[PDB]
Amino acid sequence: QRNEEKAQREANKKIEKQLQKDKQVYRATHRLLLLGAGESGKSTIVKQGIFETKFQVDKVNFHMFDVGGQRDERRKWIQCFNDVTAIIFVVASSSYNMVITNRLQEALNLFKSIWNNRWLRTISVILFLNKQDLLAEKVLAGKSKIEDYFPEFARYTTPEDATPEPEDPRVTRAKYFIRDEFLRISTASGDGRHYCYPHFTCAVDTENIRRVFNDCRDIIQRMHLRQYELL
Amino acid sequence: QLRQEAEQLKNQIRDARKACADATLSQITNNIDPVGRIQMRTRRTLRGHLAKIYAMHWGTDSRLLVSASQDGKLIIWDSYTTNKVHAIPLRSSWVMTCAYAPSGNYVACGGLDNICSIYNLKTVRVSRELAGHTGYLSCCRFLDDNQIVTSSGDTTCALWDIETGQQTTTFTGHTGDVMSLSLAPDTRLFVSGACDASAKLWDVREGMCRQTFTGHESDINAICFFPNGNAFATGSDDATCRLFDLRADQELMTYSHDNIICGITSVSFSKSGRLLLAGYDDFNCNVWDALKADRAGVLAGHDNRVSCLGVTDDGMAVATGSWDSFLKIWN
Amino acid sequence: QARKLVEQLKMEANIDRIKVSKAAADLMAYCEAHAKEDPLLTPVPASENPFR
Amino acid sequence: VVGMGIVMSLIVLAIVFGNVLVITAIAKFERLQTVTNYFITSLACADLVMGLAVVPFGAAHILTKTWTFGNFWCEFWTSIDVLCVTASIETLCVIAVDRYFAITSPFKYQSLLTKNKARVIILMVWIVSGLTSFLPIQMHWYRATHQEAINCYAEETCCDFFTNQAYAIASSIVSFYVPLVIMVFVYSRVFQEAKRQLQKIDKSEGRFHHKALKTLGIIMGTFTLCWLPFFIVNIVHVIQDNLIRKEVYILLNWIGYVNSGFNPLIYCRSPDFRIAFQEL
Ligand SMILES: Nc1nc2c(ncn2[C@@H]2O[C@H](COP(=O)(O)OP(=O)(O)OP(=O)(O)O)[C@@H](O)[C@H]2O)c(=O)[nH]1
Ligand SMILES: CN[C@@H]1CCc2c(ccc(O)c2O)[C@H]1O
Repeated sequence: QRNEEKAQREANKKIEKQLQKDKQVYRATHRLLLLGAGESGKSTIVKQGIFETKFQVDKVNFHMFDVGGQRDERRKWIQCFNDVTAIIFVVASSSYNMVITNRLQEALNLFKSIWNNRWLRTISVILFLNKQDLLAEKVLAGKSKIEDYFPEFARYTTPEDATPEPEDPRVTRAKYFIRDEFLRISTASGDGRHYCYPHFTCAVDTENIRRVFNDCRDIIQRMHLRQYELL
Repeated sequence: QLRQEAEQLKNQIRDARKACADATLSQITNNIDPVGRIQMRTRRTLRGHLAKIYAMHWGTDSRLLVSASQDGKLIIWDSYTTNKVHAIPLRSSWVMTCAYAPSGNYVACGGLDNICSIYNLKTVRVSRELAGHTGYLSCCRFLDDNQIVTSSGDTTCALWDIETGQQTTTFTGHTGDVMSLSLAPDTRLFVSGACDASAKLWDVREGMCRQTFTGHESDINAICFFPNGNAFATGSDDATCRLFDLRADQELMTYSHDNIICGITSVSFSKSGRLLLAGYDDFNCNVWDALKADRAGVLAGHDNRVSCLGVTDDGMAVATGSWDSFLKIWN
Repeated sequence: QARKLVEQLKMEANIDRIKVSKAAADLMAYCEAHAKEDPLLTPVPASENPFR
Repeated sequence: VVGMGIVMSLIVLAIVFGNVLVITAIAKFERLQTVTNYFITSLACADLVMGLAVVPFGAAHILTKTWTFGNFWCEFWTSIDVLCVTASIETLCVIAVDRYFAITSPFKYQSLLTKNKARVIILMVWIVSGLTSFLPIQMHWYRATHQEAINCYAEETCCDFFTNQAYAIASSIVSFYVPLVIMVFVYSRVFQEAKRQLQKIDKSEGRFHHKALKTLGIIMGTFTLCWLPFFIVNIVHVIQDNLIRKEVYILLNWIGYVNSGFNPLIYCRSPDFRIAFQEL
């Protein structure tokens, strides 16, 4: 009768009190999705079914997901990650001669497929062009020419706004050619809703966390600026 | 050789079906009066989920239900008084399915962790974890208090034993991800629609495929038995629904419209089997007529994609969930 | 793999099939018989409706 | 006087229609209920009360050239005038500070702003507006001292406005001058941030590949052009004797008044709001 009616309303209040407390933690954390081209060395970056990590920087909580338990070529589960802050894409830039179409073509095709997705139409991508020293050594040495596998490398010139830093004139051209090859796909498809952030990464460096922090800050700032019709 | 031998049988299968097409379902049911106009209004709205919803299962009592969300919660409701009864936190935040035991003693769960977990409601704590699949779980249904059937993204289904956690039998034959399944009323056969645009009729006791249907043109997302048990319906992401008959072993009717281009996420039948309710990507649900393929109602109370849909055992209410973290009871 | 597919198709080929008319008539008969106890088809009075 | 009654009748209908539409859309639809919409609803309520209980009585008093409701209703009308003007300008400052916090510090914005804090801020704003209007006026601390003021206060047929220097200066400062500088600083910072973000985007992908200026210009210009001359002459006519006429005073007051009608066009140009309006 009325004895049980008040009993249920007591348990509802306890549950609703817990949900309010847990809502604060959910809204104050940022989720990231980590991808890869298959042999890009994305586990070394993390070290330096599904695997998740927790870390915070400047008292801001972050949460990363790695999907190695699903080896399917098609990605039916990619629609679940439509509310993440950003996607981290790791590619080995020193694999232009490995047939494994070479690996760079497969990575570019995967990037194009991910960028032109119905569900992922408002998510930015943080791009890590890994294995820089292998690429530098292979370019400096002979017996391997990029124009053999990518004919457009011939007649291509280094852009004026380049920051080679005490480098060979050659190595510098190859890096910017690959970065522009990715940016060409990045720019055309989308217009203002999501951008791409390319970086040159190796195994020795340890500044990647700061880079992720900075691109996340820029992503949120641009989101708010576009929402307020100021951009 | 062997490849050519299989081609000869495919022609024999197709020829046998063509001889049994005496007439069509549309022709026979031309003289029955139409159902008319059906209008439903929201009776309850349930709030408390912090993120989108993928799964929902009604209780056998037609009063309690369970739901799942990406925030990592499994909330059991009371549809009558709108009161939360339980809230189980999950280890993994990526949940894709849920189920409710026929006896009301256990609740199952699963997702991207490739594991099915069973919780003891009347003891709440984890009672069993089932592992062995190599792909994300897509669906799970309780055969009884000690058995459960699961399907995953490794193109295989399996039957489990909760007491010992061992796969009693395994079902193989699909070439794509299995997306859904549904048990027969008597719990002796079940059907599964996969990503290869094909559905198969399995036998639980024997463990073998019996019949195969290959009507759709794209990914199959939903499946449901007719109340009689001699037919079922499917829904693909080409905005079409089809009704298949087991005894005739061929498709009978198609449900489509020229103004719909969005995919279909879930289907369900009515208590008498006359109405067919299907959820779409355009944020609203449509109500069809099983015997005439004519629309008879629209449910347009949601602000995001509808992901789940269910009808009670007594046929008194319809519950829908969507990506805006709200459930609604329609009557 | 090829041998298994050939064996499977032979099992599916030898199945007795009934006419479409019989299946349609059975479905129509079931729907007509059970249309009485369908609360979603014919609205129920508010006295016996637990949600209103 | 025939033409005046027609034009001044459109101002009454324009204010009530726009503000009622905004309030109904937010309450009816659950997707339009956020933190910023609370401030927008408060501003809309202030503008609606103003357009419902200020414009008609003032229009009738101007047209008939005689107040026919006694002294008490004149005092109540003046108190409502001050309360509704003060509480509307101070909400724009709140909206500007909300945008400033949203854009400048994006990580802490979620923690800084909550529903309870927004409710407390709105209640405090309305309280502060109430102390400025009702408390001094109803207690006759705003009255002037010259013979003409004494005669007009004695007569029960005329309802004119006379105040002393201190009250006019303090009321003008509190109602207008602090919010103006606060919003100027806020929008300067916001423009700087937008400019540097555009420069970053241009440097990143310039080879392959105004709005902020237009938006800020609209937002600042409407408010300033509507409310600045009146709050200048409000001090001019007290500091300088026999320099400002009454007709100019009323004209500038009404020019300030129309900003309440103008507000919903400025602050409700969103796709969600347009969809909500279409659904009605
Ligand atoms: N010199 C160098 N070697 C690297 C670098 N990144 C990966 N490697 C190679 O990668 C090996 C270690 O394996 P991981 O880097 O973790 O590659 P993984 O875990 O298989 O990553 P996935 O194949 O994408 O799953 C090392 O022995 C290196 O030879 C790098 O940045 N510099
Ligand atoms: C009758 N009109 C009044 C007169 C003075 C005044 C107004 C508004 C805000 C103030 O702080 C004021 O001091 C005007 O609306």
